Amino acid sequence: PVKESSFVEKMKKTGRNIIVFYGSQTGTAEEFANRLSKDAHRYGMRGMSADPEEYDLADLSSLPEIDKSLVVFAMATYGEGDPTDNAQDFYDWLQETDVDLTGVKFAVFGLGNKCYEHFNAMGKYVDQRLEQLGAQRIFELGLGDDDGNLEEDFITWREQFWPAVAEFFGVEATSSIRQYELVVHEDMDVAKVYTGEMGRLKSYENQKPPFDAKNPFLAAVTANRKLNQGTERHLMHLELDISDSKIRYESGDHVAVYPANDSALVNQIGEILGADLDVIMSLNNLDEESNKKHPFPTPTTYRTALTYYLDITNPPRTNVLYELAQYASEPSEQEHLHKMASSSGEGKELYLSWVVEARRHILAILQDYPSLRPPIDHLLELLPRLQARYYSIASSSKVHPNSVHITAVAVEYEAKSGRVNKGVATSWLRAKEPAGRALVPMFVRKSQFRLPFKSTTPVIMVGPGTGIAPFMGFIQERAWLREQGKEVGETLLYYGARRSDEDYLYREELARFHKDGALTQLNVAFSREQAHKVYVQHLLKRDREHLWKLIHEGGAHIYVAGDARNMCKDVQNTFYDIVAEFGPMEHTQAVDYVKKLMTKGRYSLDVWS
Ligand SMILES: Cc1cc2nc3c(=O)[nH]c(=O)nc-3n(C[C@H](O)[C@H](O)[C@H](O)COP(=O)(O)OP(=O)(O)OC[C@H]3O[C@@H](n4cnc5c(N)ncnc54)[C@H](O)[C@@H]3O)c2cc1C
Ligand SMILES: NC(=O)c1ccc[n+]([C@@H]2O[C@H](COP(=O)([O-])OP(=O)(O)OC[C@H]3O[C@@H](n4cnc5c(N)ncnc54)[C@H](OP(=O)(O)O)[C@@H]3O)[C@@H](O)[C@H]2O)c1
Ligand SMILES: Cc1cc2nc3c(=O)[nH]c(=O)nc-3n(C[C@H](O)[C@H](O)[C@H](O)COP(=O)(O)O)c2cc1C
Repeated sequence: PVKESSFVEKMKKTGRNIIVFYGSQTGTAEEFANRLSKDAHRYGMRGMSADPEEYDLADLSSLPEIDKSLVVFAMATYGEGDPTDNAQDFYDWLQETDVDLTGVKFAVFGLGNKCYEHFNAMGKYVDQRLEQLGAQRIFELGLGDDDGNLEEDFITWREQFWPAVAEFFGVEATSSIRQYELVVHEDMDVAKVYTGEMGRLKSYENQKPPFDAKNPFLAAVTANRKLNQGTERHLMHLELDISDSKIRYESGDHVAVYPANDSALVNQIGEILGADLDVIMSLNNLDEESNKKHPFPTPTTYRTALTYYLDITNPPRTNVLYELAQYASEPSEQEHLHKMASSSGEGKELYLSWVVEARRHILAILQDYPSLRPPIDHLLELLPRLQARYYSIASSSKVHPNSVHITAVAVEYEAKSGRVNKGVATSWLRAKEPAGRALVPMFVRKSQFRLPFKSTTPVIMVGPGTGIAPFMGFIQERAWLREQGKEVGETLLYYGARRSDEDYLYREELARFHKDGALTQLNVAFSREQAHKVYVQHLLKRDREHLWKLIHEGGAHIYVAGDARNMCKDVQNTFYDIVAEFGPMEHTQAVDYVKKLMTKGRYSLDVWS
């Protein structure tokens, strides 16, 4: 991953004095970082956001060479509280370097979901580490939260941070400064225009290994079917064919897919703006001396950008709102949009409840504020990149070597906005028909969710709802280990659904596995076949005695998947009580015991929200 030259020098030659780095894997930290970088303007200073992977942080010690220099970090934490992929490099350096950062002014804003254990472990580490190296914190450590409203935590922090910096450096506060320039292309050859590929032009038709995030492999959907018997929701099973892709994976890994936005939605946005979505165009950084020449693959059409490259369904951030206000001919509306940036008062309230709460996407806002009619080109520059969506492979590669399986629930809910929101990836995937050739752009991502190495070790799997997913690959694999002739320890599944005739995923397959003996136990909690709720943990508590046996002496591995919100957190506490009672020990020591399994690789997680 060839590094760019000294970022300090890039600042010198560009007149910059502040730089923001992002530890972003889904784009959050990256937009904050850009927003932050943009702000520099308001105070006679100039900034720049940058991926830390592309640079060499050892150069922080050269940062003092620039007057009123400052460096911000917007790191995001990942599973078990580790650096984001792009920050891994920087993380190790901080863990080895002893370079003197005397003179370095810095501030850290951490993006971490509070209901996470290592709530912002990364951001804390960087805040604390740059200090030990001799740098001086210029503003308190920010600890944004994804479970509440990171967007507000970011604004609270943002409004306080800048004054501090201006106060400190002693500068006063200073106009829509567009970042790109529109260039319409008219006769341009069709063979050189992007039509949805993520990387090199034509890479989707001319598929060529290796296949990663930047050059995904379009696998053909060979099976797409309804898994739940009932009709309240739509739970599906898909099978992607990775034949001839040289792609490798193991049960417990994730598969990432790049989706396409709803054609109807994209059509309405262009319609309500009175724009021709078929105009081929390009957007080039107005800042000739910038690394990001284009906000997304160009030349391309507006239709193609809204469909494959942009996020047109999540609630717009306050910064986007504020920038749009100037385009609302009706005063009271312009004022509303402006006041969405507000840190307090009814401004911050209107935003939290009318935008975030109601789940109003870009189109909804355009419709609910009829005087708002921004020019398409500027709007595209403000919207964020469409992110890939991850899924837990529901197959064992030892069994389905040329197939990757997906277990997903289609997202479709009622927003308070009054309309029906559709999940981007799940709607798209649900629509893919084996077409007797439906292609899904994708790539695999290694994880640390792994069955034991000694096939004889006991395996306790807890995965209600769509959390079964990884476990199907696990079971197929332990079912196969027996067939081979190997000795397989106990395999216990703890699963849950609402009703056995509603959404009992893989009811047949799991019955077979149980009959054969691949499943030592198949405990299923139907939370809705009776007045009171019965969940997987209730079953874990029931079987406390036996489970402690498999744990304290059997050396069993525990795996929890599915809801990260509360199903786990209850399942985690249920393990605490098991341990506390069958040890025995006091609660506090049960918690240590369990926590020690998590670090010894005997307690794993694959949970999402
Ligand atoms: C590591 C990992 C593993 C995962 N594994 C799987 C898996 O194997 N199977 C699976 O089904 N999913 C899994 N997911 C989730 C998956 O990545 C997607 O988030 C999910 O499929 C939704 O995709 P979408 O683009 O259709 O939804 P989007 O269009 O991105 O919408 C998602 C958002 O809609 C909002 N929303 C949904 N319901 C409501 C509501 N009722 N009220 C208000 N807001 C709501 C929330 O903001 C939610 O985050 C996993 C995620 C991660 C990160
Ligand atoms: N809430 C959101 O806005 C939001 C947004 C995106 C995704 N999601 C999550 O994505 C998933 C979508 O559905 P799904 O098929 O995966 O799951 P699901 O069908 O909603 O849940 C599967 C089983 O888990 C049970 N359960 C509920 N809470 C539990 C808990 N606290 N402890 C143990 N079991 C619990 C459910 O029972 P009951 O349901 O009968 O209680 C059901 O029996 C859910 O986790 C959903 O919450 C939520
Ligand atoms: C698979 C997964 C694991 C996560 N693990 C953690 C964690 O351990 N600690 C934490 O604070 N946040 C965790 N988060 C939440 C992210 O830290 C948070 O959503 C942040 O907004 C991500 O920003 P990004 O968009 O730049 O990645 C996790 C999120 C996902 C999807």
